[PDB]
Amino acid sequence: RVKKVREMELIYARAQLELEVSKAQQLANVEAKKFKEMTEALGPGTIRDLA
Amino acid sequence: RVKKVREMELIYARAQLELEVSKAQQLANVEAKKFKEMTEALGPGTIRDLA
Amino acid sequence: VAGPEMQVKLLQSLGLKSTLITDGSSPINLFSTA
Amino acid sequence: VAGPEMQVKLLQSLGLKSTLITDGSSPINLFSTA
Repeated sequence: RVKKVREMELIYARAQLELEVSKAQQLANVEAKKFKEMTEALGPGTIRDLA
Repeated sequence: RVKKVREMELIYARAQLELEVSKAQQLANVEAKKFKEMTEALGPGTIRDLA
Repeated sequence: VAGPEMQVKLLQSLGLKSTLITDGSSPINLFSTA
Repeated sequence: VAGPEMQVKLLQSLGLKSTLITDGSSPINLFSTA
């Protein structure tokens, strides 16, 4: 019993692992992309002089 | 009884270890990659002058 | 060496109070974002 | 040796108180992130 279920919930959280990664990866990608678009959109110095 | 059950929860804890690792590793990679993108997106010293 | 130490000056015074104050301002953040 | 020691100066015063104050501012953280 336990050997069977143990491999079930196992294989599951494994496919559900790369899913989480997929999510947090693409979202961190679109965030860094969106942010790279923000920074660029106003001067590389303009951000420094507003600082 | 307890020898078999022992090796059970054991093979499980070791498999669910590289699961822990695989998750904790991949996410610490998306952070570093997203961070390397964030840093690079504004002057290697824009961070320094803002500081 | 973050304390010089511181110184300042002045003177013055016072009291009470102190001074410075401031606080406020604004910042940056807011501004940045805005 | 970071206590000079411290010283300062001044003157002054015061009271009460012291001085410084501051607190505040801004920071860085926030600034850083933003």
